[PDB]
Amino acid sequence: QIVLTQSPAIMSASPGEKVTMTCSASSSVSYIHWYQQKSGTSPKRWIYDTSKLASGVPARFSGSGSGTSYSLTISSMEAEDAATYYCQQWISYPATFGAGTKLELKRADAAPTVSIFPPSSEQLTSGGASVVCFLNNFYPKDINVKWKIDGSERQNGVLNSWTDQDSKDSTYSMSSTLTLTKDEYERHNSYTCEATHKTSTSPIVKSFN
Amino acid sequence: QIVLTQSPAIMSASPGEKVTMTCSASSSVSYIHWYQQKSGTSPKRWIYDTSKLASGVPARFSGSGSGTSYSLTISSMEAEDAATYYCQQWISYPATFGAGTKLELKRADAAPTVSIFPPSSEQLTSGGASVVCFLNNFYPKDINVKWKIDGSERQNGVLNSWTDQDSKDSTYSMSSTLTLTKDEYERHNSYTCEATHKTSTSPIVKSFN
Amino acid sequence: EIQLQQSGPELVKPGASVKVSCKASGYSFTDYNMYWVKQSHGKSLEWIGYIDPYNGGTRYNQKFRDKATLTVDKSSSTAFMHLNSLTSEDSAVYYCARGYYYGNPLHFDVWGAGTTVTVSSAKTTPPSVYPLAPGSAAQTNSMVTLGCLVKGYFPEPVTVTWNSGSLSSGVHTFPAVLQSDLYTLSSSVTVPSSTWPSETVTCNVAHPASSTKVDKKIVPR
Amino acid sequence: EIQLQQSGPELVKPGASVKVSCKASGYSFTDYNMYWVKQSHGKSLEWIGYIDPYNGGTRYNQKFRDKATLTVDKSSSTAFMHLNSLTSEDSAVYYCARGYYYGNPLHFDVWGAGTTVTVSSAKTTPPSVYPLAPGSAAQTNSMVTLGCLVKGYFPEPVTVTWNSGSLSSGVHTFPAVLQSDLYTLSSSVTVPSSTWPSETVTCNVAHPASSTKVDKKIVPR
Amino acid sequence: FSERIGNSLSSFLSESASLEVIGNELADNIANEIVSSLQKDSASFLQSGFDVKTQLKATAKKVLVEALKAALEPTEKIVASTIKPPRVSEDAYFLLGPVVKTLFNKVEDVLHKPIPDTIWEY
Amino acid sequence: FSERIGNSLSSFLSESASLEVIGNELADNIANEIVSSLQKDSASFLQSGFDVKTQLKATAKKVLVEALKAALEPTEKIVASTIKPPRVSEDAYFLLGPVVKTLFNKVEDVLHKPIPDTIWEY
Ligand code: NA
Ligand code: NA
Repeated sequence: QIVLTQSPAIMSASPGEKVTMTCSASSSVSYIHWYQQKSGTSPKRWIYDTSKLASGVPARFSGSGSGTSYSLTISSMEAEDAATYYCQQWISYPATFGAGTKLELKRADAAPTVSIFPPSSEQLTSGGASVVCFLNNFYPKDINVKWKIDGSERQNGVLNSWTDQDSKDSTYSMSSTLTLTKDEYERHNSYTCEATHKTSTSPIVKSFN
Repeated sequence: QIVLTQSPAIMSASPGEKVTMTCSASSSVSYIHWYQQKSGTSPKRWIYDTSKLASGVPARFSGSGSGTSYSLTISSMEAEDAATYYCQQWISYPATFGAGTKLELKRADAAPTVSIFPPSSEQLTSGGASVVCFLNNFYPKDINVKWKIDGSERQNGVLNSWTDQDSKDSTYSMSSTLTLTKDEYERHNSYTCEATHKTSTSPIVKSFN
Repeated sequence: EIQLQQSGPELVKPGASVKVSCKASGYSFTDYNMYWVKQSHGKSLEWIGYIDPYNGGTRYNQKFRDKATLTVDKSSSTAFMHLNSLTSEDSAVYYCARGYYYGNPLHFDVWGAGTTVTVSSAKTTPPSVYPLAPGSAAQTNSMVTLGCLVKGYFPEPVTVTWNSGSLSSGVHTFPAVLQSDLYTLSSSVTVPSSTWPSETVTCNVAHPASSTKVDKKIVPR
Repeated sequence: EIQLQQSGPELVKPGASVKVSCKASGYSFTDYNMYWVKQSHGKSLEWIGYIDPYNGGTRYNQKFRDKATLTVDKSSSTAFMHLNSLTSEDSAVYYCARGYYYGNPLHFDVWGAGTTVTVSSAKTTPPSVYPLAPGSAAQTNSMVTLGCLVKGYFPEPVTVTWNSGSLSSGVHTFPAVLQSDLYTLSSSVTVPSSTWPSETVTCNVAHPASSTKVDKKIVPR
Repeated sequence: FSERIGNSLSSFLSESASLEVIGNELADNIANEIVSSLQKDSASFLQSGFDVKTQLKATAKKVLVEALKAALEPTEKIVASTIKPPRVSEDAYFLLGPVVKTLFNKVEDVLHKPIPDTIWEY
Repeated sequence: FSERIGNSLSSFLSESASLEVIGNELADNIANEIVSSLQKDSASFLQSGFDVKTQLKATAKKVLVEALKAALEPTEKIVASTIKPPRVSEDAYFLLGPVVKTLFNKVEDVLHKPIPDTIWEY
């Protein structure tokens, strides 16, 4: 019944920057609780009773709020602080949560390590032919990939997959698998993977024949 | 609702004798309270919460209970112990009391000090004539008084009054005033006051002319 | 100290109402409750009702639901009891008491002096006092009993001292007996034959109702 | 320590029911309550209900009043969640959590591992694994990225290690993407050119659903 | 301890126990529980002396009742309002007030803290 | 102290205060009062230390709720019986049980100790 709107939906932060995320409500709440969740993990109790910190939480975290606008703040961003943070309330049944506020880390912009690979004999043995292109350890997240064939194009098979902030370098990665029929594969010779970035006056591209 | 019956209605006791009075109820009670009252005085808190003693209560007092049979007992009767004792309950509304158990002191049998007095000139001035008889310091209480006139009798005017245990000697007293008209008074000559004390085989008697 | 003061006796005409009071002191008037009780015959004790000073709510016994009416005044630290349609059956001594409920059934820790209320259409009449002297002088045993006779007064409360109270030992004052709206009291004193004829004895009487206070020299004859 | 264990993922045919469990240990299973929560998309969190172990009484969200049914068993220190009429909208991750009310609105101090439930009439199909080796070999950098391609399996949970996990640094495993009831995952590894041709590299895969575990030597061409 | 709380209350139906007895024995459990709770918490207290521990079970019990006493009248008003029309049908409130107030009288009796039955009105 | 008890409760009607807020702030008064009650009685306590006095207001407050929790279900049964026919007309109990249990559910919510509404039956 109570709608909790957290903004921004996503948020970047450089180590040391003051971070502040909101959870705007439709009505008032006395107490609130904040939970941290990282990729592939269960939520963790982060801030119980509005401002009390849980067992094993640094002091840079101090979440407050009053009425309908409760917010979480951090004095100094750090690597382990990067995670998704949700707001929760149980003043009124039912219990509701916010949309979620993801917290990323800011790295110097980096260039992707582009790799491309042809199909496998074992796959061609099965009548199928796939071509993969790997775009590892880049920043920021926004990038576009296009595929070409002998100066042509084909969006019938483009399947892209993304990663999240790397635990070690806070970089990203992507996969494009291009699936094709055994016949249409050899029908062409030159196969290419295109990538458009920001620190990339020259679009980075890799191919073969 | 709950009827509290205390027996005996009246009770004598010699100094040092074990005294125990009852309060028979119609139903059960958890707690009970006992009150002491002397002649002409307000009741006093004696034993509250069944067995707790009040500020200014000797230790010889130990009141008990058995659901429906609650009882007050004294190890050693004493002079100051002489009084009327009531049992009280407030388990159910309304709150009720026992009939009351009077507690007298046992004295060696004594003979009454019989005195008799004629009317007063001031009374005869008003047309009235009374004759008084005083029977002081006797024991026990049960005695009879008869009045006679020249060997005759007259119960038309016999007015007797009793006292209670004297604080000092545990003795008693009585008055009989015989009221008469100024005329019927002098119509006779001999006036007599008889005392039928029961340890006085010879009735104690006083008269005049 | 902790003491509950009341009003004096009330002579009230039958079928009238009366409003007795009971003041408190020493403790906090408002923290404890005030209960009211009746005693007929000087024998049987009966609860009427009670009232919470702070809340002001009353609780009555069914028998006296409308006979009795309780009120209070915190300013004076006082509680009152109001009665209506007074009959002979309603004449007795009325006490006021304190209490506090602490889980166990309630008891009474403090009691007032008792207010004796008398219902009677009979008038207030002062007493008639007559002395009593040993008549024949016929037995000079070493202790001569003297007397004092109080007759014909209403209401009942009257006090008797001897030599203005100095003579406290060896006195006997008998309960009065009513006959035709008139109370009849007697008192006696026992003293040695060697004192009274020389030591002027006197008998002190009072009847505040009629405001009557008189003494009587006792003389031999 | 205080830890809440759950059941593993369940592939369930549409329109069927399932009974997941959540066991407790370290603390007193019966003193705290058990709440049940759902997370679709890995984004939105929704409360379903909860149950008092000692009393056994349940409390549901209106949305899941009859969809969900909770039970418990103190013997096993376990709580259960019962579901009916499963739809695509009912496929998500379900958590279990602990709590005890101390006046303030309740929060969640302990969380379970999360049980991922998959509703699909699609069959369990083992995966097909294909390696990825640099063909023209023209990547003469100091670092040659290799790959491993997993195609055609259901349900989704599949694990990928390299050299049986020894190679932990410099790996990238990408989320799978569904197409025609078939999941397709890939992983990569970045290593120096001076190692792989000499150090026989291999890629480890598992698909417990079909109970399928296979490796693949990676070779140059 | 959650047992001692359930056990005492269960004795109203079984044994037809007096309302006074049940309330009296529960305060013991809590006072006994708080007193028993703290001996486990602090060590400076655990060695403070027996005369320092028994007096506690009283101070709690006294405050508990005196608090309960002062808390009765506002509870009726709250109850009254929570059930006073239009919160409930007036045709239904005809059957509620009286029975609510009768049982609330039953309490007014035991604690000897009478509250007039006026709060329940129309 | 009788004031602080009336003040907290009066805030249900005025301010339309949350039921949770009122119950929470009252336990403080008692805990605040018991701690304040004992400082007046014993001297060994008044000199026990500040870290020893605040801990009291807490230890009490926790026990209070835990007692209240364990005490809820037996109360519904008691409440049910004291008002369940033949104590009241069955044609009348048709209007009583539901709303009694409605409010008793409202509590089941806040304390998060649900009780099935079966106790209320026929
Ligand atoms: Na009332
Ligand atoms: Na319920």
